[PDB]
Amino acid sequence: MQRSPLEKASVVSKLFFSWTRPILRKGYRQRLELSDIYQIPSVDSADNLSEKLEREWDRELASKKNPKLINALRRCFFWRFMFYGIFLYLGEVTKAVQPLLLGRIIASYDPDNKEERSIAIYLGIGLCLLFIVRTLLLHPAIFGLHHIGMQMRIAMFSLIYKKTLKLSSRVLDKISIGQLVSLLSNNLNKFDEGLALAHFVWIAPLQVALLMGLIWELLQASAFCGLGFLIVLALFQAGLGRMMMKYRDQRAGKISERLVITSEMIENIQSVKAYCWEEAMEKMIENLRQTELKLTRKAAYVRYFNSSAFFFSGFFVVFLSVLPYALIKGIILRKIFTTISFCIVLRMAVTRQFPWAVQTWYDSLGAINKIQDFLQKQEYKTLEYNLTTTEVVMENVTAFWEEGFGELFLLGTPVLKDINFKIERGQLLAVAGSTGAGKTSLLMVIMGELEPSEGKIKHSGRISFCSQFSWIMPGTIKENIIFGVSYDEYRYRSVIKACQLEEDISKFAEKDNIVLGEGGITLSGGQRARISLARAVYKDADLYLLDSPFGYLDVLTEKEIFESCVCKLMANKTRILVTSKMEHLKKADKILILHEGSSYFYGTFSELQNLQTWNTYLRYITVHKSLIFVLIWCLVIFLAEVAASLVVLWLLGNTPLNNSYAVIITSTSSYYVFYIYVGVADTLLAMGFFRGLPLVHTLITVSKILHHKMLHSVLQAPMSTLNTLKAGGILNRFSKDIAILDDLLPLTIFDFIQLLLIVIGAIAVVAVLQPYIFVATVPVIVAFIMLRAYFLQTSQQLKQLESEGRSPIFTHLVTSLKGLWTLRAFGRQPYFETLFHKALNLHTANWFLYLSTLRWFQMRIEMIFVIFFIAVTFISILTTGEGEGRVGIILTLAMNIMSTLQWAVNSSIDVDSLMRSVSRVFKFIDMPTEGDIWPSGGQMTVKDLTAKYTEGGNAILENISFSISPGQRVGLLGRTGSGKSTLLSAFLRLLNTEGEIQIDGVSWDSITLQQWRKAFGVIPQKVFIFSGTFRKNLDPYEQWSDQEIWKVADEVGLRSVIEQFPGKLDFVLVDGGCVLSHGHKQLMCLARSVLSKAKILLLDQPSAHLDPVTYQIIRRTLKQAFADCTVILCEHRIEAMLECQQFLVIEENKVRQYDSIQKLLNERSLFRQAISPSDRVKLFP
Ligand SMILES: Nc1ncnc2c1ncn2[C@@H]1O[C@H](COP(=O)(O)OP(=O)(O)OP(=O)(O)O)[C@@H](O)[C@H]1O
Ligand SMILES: Nc1ncnc2c1ncn2[C@@H]1O[C@H](COP(=O)(O)OP(=O)(O)OP(=O)(O)O)[C@@H](O)[C@H]1O
Ligand SMILES: CC(C)CCC[C@@H](C)[C@H]1CC[C@H]2[C@@H]3CC=C4C[C@@H](O)CC[C@]4(C)[C@H]3CC[C@]12C
Ligand SMILES: [Mg+2]
Ligand SMILES: [Mg+2]
Repeated sequence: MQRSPLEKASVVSKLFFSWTRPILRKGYRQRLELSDIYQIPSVDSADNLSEKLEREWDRELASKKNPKLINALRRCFFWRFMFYGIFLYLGEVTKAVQPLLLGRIIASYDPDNKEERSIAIYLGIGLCLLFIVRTLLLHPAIFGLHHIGMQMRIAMFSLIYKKTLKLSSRVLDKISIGQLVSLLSNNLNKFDEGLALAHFVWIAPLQVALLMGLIWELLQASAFCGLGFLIVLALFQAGLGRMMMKYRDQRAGKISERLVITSEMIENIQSVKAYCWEEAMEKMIENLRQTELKLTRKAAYVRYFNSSAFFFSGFFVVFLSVLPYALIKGIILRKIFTTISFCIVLRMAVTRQFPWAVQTWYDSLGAINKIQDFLQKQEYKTLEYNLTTTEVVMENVTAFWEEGFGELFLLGTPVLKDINFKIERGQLLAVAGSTGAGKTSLLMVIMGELEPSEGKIKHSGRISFCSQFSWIMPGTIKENIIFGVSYDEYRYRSVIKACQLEEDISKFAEKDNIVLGEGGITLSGGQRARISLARAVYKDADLYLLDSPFGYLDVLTEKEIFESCVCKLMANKTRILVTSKMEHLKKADKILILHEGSSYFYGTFSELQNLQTWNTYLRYITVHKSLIFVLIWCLVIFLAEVAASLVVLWLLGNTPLNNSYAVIITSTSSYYVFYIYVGVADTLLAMGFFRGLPLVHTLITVSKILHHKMLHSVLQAPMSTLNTLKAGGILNRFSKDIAILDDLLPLTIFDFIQLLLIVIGAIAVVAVLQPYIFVATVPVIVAFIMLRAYFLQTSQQLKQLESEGRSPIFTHLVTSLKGLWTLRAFGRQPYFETLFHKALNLHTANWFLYLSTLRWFQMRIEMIFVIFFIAVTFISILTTGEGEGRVGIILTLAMNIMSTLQWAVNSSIDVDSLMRSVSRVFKFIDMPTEGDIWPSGGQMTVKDLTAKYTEGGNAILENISFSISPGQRVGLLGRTGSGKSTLLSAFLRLLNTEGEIQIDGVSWDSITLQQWRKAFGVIPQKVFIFSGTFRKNLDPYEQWSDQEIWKVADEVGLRSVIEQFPGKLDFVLVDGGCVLSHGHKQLMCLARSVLSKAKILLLDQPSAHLDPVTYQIIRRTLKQAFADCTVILCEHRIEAMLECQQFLVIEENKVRQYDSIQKLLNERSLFRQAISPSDRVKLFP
């Protein structure tokens, strides 16, 4: 890592921006190197900005009665804010005095021998010094203001991420990820570039006051008469401003809902492909856009007028100003043009520099209010008493989830009531019960996530927690198992052999460390559970909580890991466990059987028995045909007004001129009549509400069509290409990159087209009427194009490293919020905060570099304009004839046009920066694609089958072949990580395979893939429940009636489950269905499969954490409903083997098929010895 070149920098280097020069030379003729990126300055690192404002916010919370975040921001930024402001004021004031000096210098060309001839050369020296000081004075302050804005945003982001780790479990249901993603995604680039504009609130009025006097000097009465129009117009813009921020708060609710649905479906697409929910998910996301784009169009129409009140304003401000003076006194053409020159600055001042400033103050304070509101929320309180006898005691505890019923405490039943137990140190509790007893809830009360209404808890602060839903952070298996602490060879090895991952870890190529993705979908269910258990075991504490880690494990692994870890590695400490088997309750010492949130029994086991680039700019215009018709329509009207103005100026110039109306002489006429046109060519060549409206309308329609294709392509792309990319990378584009095509990109293109047409049409009319001005413009034209092409080589490459630099920030914010309970259990906030700071530093490193490279370009293009204007002014003034200097008449006219072009080139750079977004969208659109009555009996014939995830990697299954006769139930089994899911995924052909599986005498290649996947009926291992009503989850296509779904709901047994909630089959599930328990989610997938009547169906461990009572429902529904259809049942519990006839065993990357159970168990002795005594009397009579 190379240090920043800004650190070792001379005043001249920091003033002229010469320190950014290397990366341009490096980036021009080579692709950018990671080495070449510079480390951030020590001033704007994450930790200092966090520390600094964290310190002020605590002081703000301590002192005042009702604290405000702006007051905290004031005390650490205000002086450096206002310090640049006064330079930016003086830099803007020097624009207003430019017409005074240049005015006379134009006037000194007049043969009428005025006093100007005398003063011209001193104006000549002065006006050069005037430009030089402004170019120096402006740009350092803008970069200064951008640099302060970047520090403000990094400071606040750091405070949100600290706040979200201390946030309550009560609040997590209210705030989804879409709330947090949107808040960061809105501010990420808008807040930094805004603080340049923010000062013009108090610059613009003083500028208006300063300009109004200089005009008052020329026109005594009428200038006020003119100003009134701009007061009239400024109120109209403020009206549009308020209107446009009422359309943005309606839409802001909608965007959050779209991101949570988009995140959820892509996070677990493998299930979405199995069920065949492409049509369903696309139509759902389609309906959320409808409302969004309606509000986007309405907001965009009000935004156009706001950005179209400067171009039109021009003609009318001068006309109403000169007309009254003309009627009484008369006017000289010298006077009209000086007024023009003042007017342009005044509008700039009052119609794009005043409405852009206020609008920035609303958004910044609005964003700060949301952050301040977010910082003042209900916190997770901690109350740990290190003093103890290591006595985990609980007495008289009741607990409600929601606030209302708990606070009012007969609204509903509390999940716990009248519980009490005593636990000495060196003994395990067996927490037993049916699905929805409150076993997870009990552990949540022990940790302190769920707060009890009446009762008391006390243990020491040190605690470990193995959750029911396993959580894998991004990184290596080592980084997962140790989890933000030092490494211990003796400890770590002894844990992995106890948990027995030595088998599973040795099969990987990179033995110890393989980089797992967000969630760890590279691993199977069994491998995640044991990693979560290894993380729990490797951690050292007084109390170990274990929320049923033996759900996805087979009986052999389950017994060995129980008799190898729970009773061996830790057997001198309190360790409450969740389980439902006799073998575990025998060795256990204290047993607690919960039922309907009530203690059915409490005691011991013995007692219980006793008891009972060109291509990017071209593929974005040829998505939608309307856009190319509108642009041609604009151009033909543009040609007409260019044509209209030309014959106006033909008649005007060719005039043969009592007529006080307007004084002209042969001399003055020739070199003022043209300049008056150039200053009034901003309105004449303006886009109206006939051209500008449809252009904005179509550009939003392009972003509607692009998003449809993008979401469409991501859904039906193959599995390898979706495992390759991250969660935050997907979520970054649909959040930020699609929001740029809707909001900023439509109106930036309008200003680039508007300014480009003005310059083209200005040069066109001036050139055709007077030839040499085209030749005079050409050397300045080539200078801008030359420098632009040179800059974009570096700029496009920085804008991609920075844009893709955002994915680290989001990816980390997902896992942080996803596995929040484990973070506070272990107490690893200091790790994740410092790990989050690295993401901000990475983004800052790239963003700061891009930002600094831009002002180089912004300064150089102004310097080029200054260098030429200096040359033009002395050539003009020195080569002035004794009468009628024509050299300056030709040259300065060009240099008046180049001011408008300079502004257009700056707009052109803003378009290209926003157009990369569309570039990165098109990468996702251009991804590869996975690509009588038919399933009558459902007999399958496999031959020469092979299964692997990566292309040309390791074969998981090799030369598999077997046969199932029609309407026969088949058992599937093996050791955890055998490949059982891979065999189920091979039928759906989600991963790439070779061979053929022919069904009912017909093969794969004979039919399409989607028509193929509708034959099967799937219950996947990982459950997927998106945000919506129960009826939406049970059938998205809404084929089945309520009578139908209620008819299914009784057999699988969600009768008592649904009726608990207020809206029966209308209750909106949130946070991926956190309201339901783990058992009900298995029943949810069961009902989902029962509805889908399929003559073949595949069950990937239907019973995961179901007790023997709940499992009767599975076999009841499996015997009754699934009558004639063939069943492949992948299950670990041996009770399920009584149902099905044929068995498929998986080992050594190959299969074995068996008819009877006796033969199969006979050859494997350790697996036969693992069978429970209660399940041993069933198999063998
Ligand atoms: N966040 C929540 N909000 C509202 N109700 C909840 C929430 N979490 C759990 N419940 C309800 O509390 C009851 C008990 O929940 P809990 O998850 O502790 O049961 P469990 O014994 O862990 O289930 P399983 O045996 O299937 O793992 C369930 O009926 C469930 O609907
Ligand atoms: N998407 C994937 N990419 C790469 N390798 C994978 C992927 N999924 C699984 N594997 C590897 O293949 C092995 C077996 O796959 P599979 O997921 O079918 O096991 P499983 O039978 O589902 O496990 P369990 O018995 O715990 O349910 C895993 O141990 C894992 O290392
Ligand atoms: C400091 C600012 C806010 C003061 C108000 C604006 C400035 C531009 C105003 C205030 C006083 C004004 C001056 C008042 C009187 C005269 C004399 C007149 O024959 C020429 C113009 C001139 C010289 C004015 C120029 C503009 C002026 C300097
Ligand atoms: Mg549970
Ligand atoms: Mg499996």
